Parts: sequence; C-alpha cells; structure tokens
Amino acid sequence: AEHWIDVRVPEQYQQEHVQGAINIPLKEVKERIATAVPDKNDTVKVYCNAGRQSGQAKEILSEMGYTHVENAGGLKDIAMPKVKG
Repeated sequence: AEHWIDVRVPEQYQQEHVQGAINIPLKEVKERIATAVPDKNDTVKVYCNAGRQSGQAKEILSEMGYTHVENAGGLKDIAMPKVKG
C-alpha cells in the first residue's frame, strides 16, 4: 500500500525522477489522486525538487482525508534509484 507521486512541475520529471514514481503536478494531484489512488489508505509518498511543494502536498492530501500520506522531501535528498531524461 504505497505509491510515489512527484508533485513537481512535469518539466523537471523529464530530467530526473525516482524509478517507478508517477508525476502529477500539485495542482492536478488534488483532483487526479482520486483517479490514481482511490484507496485513501495507500501510502501516497509526495516529493518534488526540494521539499517545499511536497510539504504543501502532504497537508493538502491530509485535508482531502488521505489517511496514509508521507512527505519524502525532494529528489536530491531522496537516495532511491533514479531514471533520467
């Protein structure tokens, strides 16, 4: 019960992202997460370039009543395998 959602602008996703994450920019995520992850108990890990937009995303999704949100920071601090542009 986990997913990784890059809430960053999609331009930077095409340069680097975590291996096996989705990109859905923050402003779409607040709708489109309901289509991608209708199970609110799934661990939605949110990340971006640096943490600030994913920090906001964690709060936004907690407000949307997702019961298992996690903030994963930003791509530089995340030390998971990557794919690049």
